[PDB]
Amino acid sequence: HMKKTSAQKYQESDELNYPLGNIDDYSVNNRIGRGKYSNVFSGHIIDSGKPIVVKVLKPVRIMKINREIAILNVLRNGPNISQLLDVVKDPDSKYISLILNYAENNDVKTLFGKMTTRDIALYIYGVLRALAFAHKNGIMHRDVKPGNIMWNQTTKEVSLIDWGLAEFYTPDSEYQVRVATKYYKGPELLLSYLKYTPSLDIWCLGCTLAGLLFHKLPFFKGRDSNEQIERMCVYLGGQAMLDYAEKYDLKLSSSLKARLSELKGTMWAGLINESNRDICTPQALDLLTKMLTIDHNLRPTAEQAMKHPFFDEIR
Repeated sequence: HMKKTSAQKYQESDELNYPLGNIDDYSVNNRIGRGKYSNVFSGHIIDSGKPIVVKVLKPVRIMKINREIAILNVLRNGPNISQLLDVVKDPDSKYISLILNYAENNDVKTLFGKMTTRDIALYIYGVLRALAFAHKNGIMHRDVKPGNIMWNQTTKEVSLIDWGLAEFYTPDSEYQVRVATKYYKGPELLLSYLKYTPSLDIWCLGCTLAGLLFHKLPFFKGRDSNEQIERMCVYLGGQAMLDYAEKYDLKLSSSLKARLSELKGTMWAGLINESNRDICTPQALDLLTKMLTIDHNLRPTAEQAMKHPFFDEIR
């Protein structure tokens, strides 16, 4: 029906896979986020006073909304994962709201030098516990980054949120590579390997760990994808990337291959100074090197990473 305006199309109703609640049970206060198809607010449950987050969605892409509801319900009993408390539909505008638990966030960028080795281990371990539960349940998050990790510095509580890009994982299936966020994309995405796996979440978490250790968020740079690959290899070496592309039959431009053979790999040299030397422990750097392994199949699993000596104290 193409003569209709978009607003006339929302008034005239697809089905949501959820028993919809009452929009009057929830109040809305301050906008706290703006997204592609969503506006995010802080709010309260009226009767209990309990803080909530309200994610307000234009009623389009109903399939994808239903995917995210299904994922959030599969994950409802998981640790350190945002909890879907209700889904409601505005009777007038027909917009859909997801009611999520509230998790306080102190932006880690502004805590450089204030977060200790223990803070960083709690933060990372907390996200790994979420990823291990999601991965064991066949779900990959696909957008792990500081902006999707709620951290409470006083209480050390941590939450992995924003499951709108999450997907159910089936081995040997092709997935779209326009996922994750710039500078968090793994080599599998920059080289368009379609059959990637939940190990992508480990790379993205590794990029997060590198920013916290070295006081630089985002850690990796690069204007385009060939330069992003190149900037990765300044640290990790050209040869690992060349070997990776060969092994999985990924294409690199002839100009990029020659560039990569010039890069032996600095690893973390030059990045430790007096301000971050106290958190860049050998075990933290060893964990980092494992998580930022180029070959997605040789990265630790979430459970393997949780077994790392870097977490021996807080276990």
